[PDB]
Amino acid sequence: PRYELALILKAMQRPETAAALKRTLEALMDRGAVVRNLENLGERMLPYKISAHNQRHSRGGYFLVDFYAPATTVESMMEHLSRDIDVIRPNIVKHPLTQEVKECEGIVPVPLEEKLYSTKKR
Amino acid sequence: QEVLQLQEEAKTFITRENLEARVEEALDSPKSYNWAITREGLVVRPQQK
Amino acid sequence: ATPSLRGRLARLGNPRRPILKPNKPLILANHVGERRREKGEATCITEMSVMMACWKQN
Amino acid sequence: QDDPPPSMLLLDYQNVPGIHKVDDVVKRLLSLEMANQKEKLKIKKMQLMNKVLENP
Amino acid sequence: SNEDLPVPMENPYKEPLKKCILCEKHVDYKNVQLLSQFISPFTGCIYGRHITGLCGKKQKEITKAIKRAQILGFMPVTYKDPAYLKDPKVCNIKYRE
Amino acid sequence: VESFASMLRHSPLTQMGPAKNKLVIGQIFHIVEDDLYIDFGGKFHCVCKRPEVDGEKYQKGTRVRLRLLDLELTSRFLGATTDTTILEADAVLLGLQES
Amino acid sequence: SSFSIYPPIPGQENSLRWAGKKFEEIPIAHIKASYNNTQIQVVSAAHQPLAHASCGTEGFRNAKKGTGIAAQTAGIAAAAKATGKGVTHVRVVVKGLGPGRLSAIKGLTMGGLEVISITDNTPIPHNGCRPRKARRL
Amino acid sequence: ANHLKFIARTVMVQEGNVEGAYRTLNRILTMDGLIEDIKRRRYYEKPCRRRQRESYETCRRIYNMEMARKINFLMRKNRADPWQGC
RNA sequence: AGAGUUAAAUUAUAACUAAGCUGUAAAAAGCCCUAGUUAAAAUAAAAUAACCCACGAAAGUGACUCUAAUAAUCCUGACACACGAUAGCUAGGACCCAAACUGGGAUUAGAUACCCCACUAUGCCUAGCCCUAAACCCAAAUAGUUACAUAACAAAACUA
Ligand SMILES: [Mg+2]
Ligand SMILES: [Mg+2]
Ligand SMILES: [Mg+2]
Ligand SMILES: [Mg+2]
Ligand SMILES: [Mg+2]
Ligand SMILES: [Mg+2]
Ligand SMILES: [Mg+2]
Ligand SMILES: [Mg+2]
Ligand SMILES: [Mg+2]
Ligand SMILES: [Mg+2]
Ligand SMILES: [Mg+2]
Ligand SMILES: [Mg+2]
Ligand SMILES: [Mg+2]
Ligand SMILES: [Mg+2]
Ligand SMILES: [Mg+2]
Ligand SMILES: [Mg+2]
Ligand SMILES: [Mg+2]
Ligand SMILES: [Mg+2]
Ligand SMILES: [Mg+2]
Ligand SMILES: [Zn+2]
Repeated sequence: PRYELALILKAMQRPETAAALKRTLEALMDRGAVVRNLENLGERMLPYKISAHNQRHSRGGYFLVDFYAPATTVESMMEHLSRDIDVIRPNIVKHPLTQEVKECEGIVPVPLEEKLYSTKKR
Repeated sequence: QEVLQLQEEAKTFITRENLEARVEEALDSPKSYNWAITREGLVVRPQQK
Repeated sequence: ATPSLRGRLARLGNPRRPILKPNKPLILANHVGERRREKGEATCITEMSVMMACWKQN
Repeated sequence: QDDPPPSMLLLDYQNVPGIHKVDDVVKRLLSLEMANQKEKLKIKKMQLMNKVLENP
Repeated sequence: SNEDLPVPMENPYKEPLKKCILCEKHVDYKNVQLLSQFISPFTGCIYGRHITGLCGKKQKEITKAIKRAQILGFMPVTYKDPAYLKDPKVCNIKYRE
Repeated sequence: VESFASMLRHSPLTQMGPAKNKLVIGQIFHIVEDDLYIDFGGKFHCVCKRPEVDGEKYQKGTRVRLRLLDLELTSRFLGATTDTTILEADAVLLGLQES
Repeated sequence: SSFSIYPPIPGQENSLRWAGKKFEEIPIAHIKASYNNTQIQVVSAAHQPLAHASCGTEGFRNAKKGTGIAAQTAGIAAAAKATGKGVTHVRVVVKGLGPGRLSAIKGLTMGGLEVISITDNTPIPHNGCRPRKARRL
Repeated sequence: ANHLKFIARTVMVQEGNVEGAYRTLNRILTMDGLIEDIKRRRYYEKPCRRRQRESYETCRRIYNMEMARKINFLMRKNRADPWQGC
């Protein structure tokens, strides 16, 4: 997976939410995207009140869209999602599953530094 | 191995047809990425609630 | 644990630039310091204010 | 200015067998379409070293 | 021709190296629980190494993750989310004495 | 005749390897009020506190059981050329020579 | 006895009442403690001002009103005017780090008023506006 | 401001004793440096002054740490001496 | 280097409530179109992490996201070429807050200072200049050695 779209949607009923998700996904496929998956993180009360589109929002729905897109297009998508009034806040991140975990082999302990000063007898 | 891997993954992707279905499906199944650790280096998961 | 001393000070070998500029050399002295006597503050001020309110009233 | 075509199927995936039999989608994810800029640079490097040189 | 002389082998007794609680885990900005473990409940501050006790790599990772999750709107900045208060305490700080 | 190498290879201290967490037998050659100065036979004596259970059973010449932590307590400190020897060993007094 | 230092989140079922009210329904005593002065205002949970007392309101003057004695006096005065409007309990919010912090708090206690929670909200910029220059160049 | 009120930097008083509660609070704030930062931000400190302060503080910490370490390492030998008047 | 974004403050601005608020070692002057609480754009700046020691040639760089990207099969080398903190200059835009200047208030023998209040150039953005710093880690670059050997102090001594 290449990009990860973190989507925070206005908290709404079933049909309208499905609607927004649909037109958003379409909007993605239109900029040339291939959508791998859609996940739902549920609706929660937001960490802090978010002001967007002349509305101050308390709650919201959370979604992940993993997808492949040409490098060029991210900006484009962003623009779109900015002017959508049903989106509380967009973000697009290089997918966490592209970066792979190197091995902590342990903690190499650091010896106390030596020869910082001369052998002078005070 | 990589080409065949993606060959398999590709079967699952969302397309113009799968749109309504996969959307209505994902609306039904909340997932959590949440987990905690213990001082021992052990993973603790919430789903046991 | 002690904050690392590696690559911190300016030395002829060291590749990078100084982090710590020690005022006096870091060497453990053979004595410690003398405890700093506590700064005194006014005592009984609460009971005083109570008494002064009592007086102003009566 | 040269043009390393959007479908050109990036350098590491060109010599793996039976690639062209794969469906359009996977072929597209391995295209210079979904690629980085550094991929186009790998390709350009290869093409140039082949055009110009004797022993690539 | 003495066979009782020592052999130039590496140390057999040498212990394994100790590990950050997270050595070969994956820190993800998306999970607010693991992150808010390393935050001060009352303030929302991020604890340092001397507190969390991590390899530099993982202290970095936790930090970057926390910041990202904070601005993307996953996790609150000024306090630990109450929901996560009673989770396991891995940090070495004692406020109440 | 025995080569020094031969002796060293087979000696009980060589057999022990790393001195951490080792069960050792040691003898009390000196006493101060609560302090038992114990020669366990390696190099330095260790010093243990007299336990509350059977306190008077510990006397000069008594034998005891120890858990050895460190053969010699030593560390290097800020701005020093060599380490700092406490001229002791580090041990835990378990009980006395169950027999 | 299980006692949590942490307060009662609103969405929780948690039952604790002071004179029957929820933690949220309790009035709030705002104490602004600044180096030259201390202001106290008791307010409804609905943010309707009940009572106002300050070290200036209390008839001190310039330097004098900085001190902790003055803060205590203002705290007592505030608690009086507030209990006059019948507030039994209060949640303290302390804004600022100054001479009159603790004095004004226990001056609220001394003034016949009950403190349940004590919060510190002190402005802490994560680097906003540059503050004025240091004294003694 | 946009966060929920009363969840942070808040202590509940126990059994009506306010002084101990405030003490707990102040210990919290001091623990997290919040007090030192409140105090330091009253006047602007120019970046080089800051840099200097940080370097000095770290040196100080290194020395204190190391001294406390030699203290606790040497603490055993404070016992009454065996060989007195040898 | 681009483009997009904003958590904590702060402020225009209302709504209640209070007559004071601000300011010092202490006051005065200032402000009461003020103050506390509840609402809030723009602007600017980037707590904690950082007890870390990374990136860049240096200057520099530590809120978030993405795009682009960190010369040389790696000796030295200019007056040639390209950069270069802060301040400063030109033109347009921004202005929360800070603040040379200046005007008030104290202080003082004086006070064209230190302390207090107010406000400006300026700090910010775009484009172009200017080319200096205790631009100092006062330690040239590249390879090495720990041999001989302490002017003093400091960051030990040396070879090519
Ligand atoms: Mg460098
Ligand atoms: Mg000096
Ligand atoms: Mg000067
Ligand atoms: Mg620009
Ligand atoms: Mg804000
Ligand atoms: Mg404006
Ligand atoms: Mg006046
Ligand atoms: Mg910040
Ligand atoms: Mg290079
Ligand atoms: Mg050269
Ligand atoms: Mg310049
Ligand atoms: Mg201009
Ligand atoms: Mg201006
Ligand atoms: Mg000013
Ligand atoms: Mg004047
Ligand atoms: Mg300029
Ligand atoms: Mg410099
Ligand atoms: Mg020079
Ligand atoms: Mg040179
Ligand atoms: Zn690790």
